[PDB]
Amino acid sequence: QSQILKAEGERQSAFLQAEARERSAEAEARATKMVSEAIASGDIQAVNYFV
Amino acid sequence: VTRIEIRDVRPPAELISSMNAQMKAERTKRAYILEAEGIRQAEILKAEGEK
Repeated sequence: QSQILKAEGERQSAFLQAEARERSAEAEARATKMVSEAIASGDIQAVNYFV
Repeated sequence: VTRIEIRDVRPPAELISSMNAQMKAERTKRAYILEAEGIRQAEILKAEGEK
C-alpha cells in the first residue's frame, strides 16, 4: 500500500511539471521572436561584444 | 469394584518447565500478530501523509 500511494504522488507531480514545461516553452518562443527581430534589423557585432 | 483412580500425577521440577513452555509459546503468537497489525496500519497512514 505504501508503494502504491507513493506512485500516485509522482504521477500528480509529473502532470504539474508538464504544465510548467508548456509555459516555459511559450516564454522561450516569445523571447526568440523579439531578439530575432532586433538582430535582423541592425547588426551582429553588438552580440559578440556582449558575449 | 474400585474404578481405580489416579488422584494425582506429579512430574519433577525439570519437566514442568518443558511442559508449560508449550502454552507460553502459543501465547506469544497472538502478541506477535497484533503487533504486526499495528505496524501495518501505522505504515499506511504515514504513506498517505508523505503523498
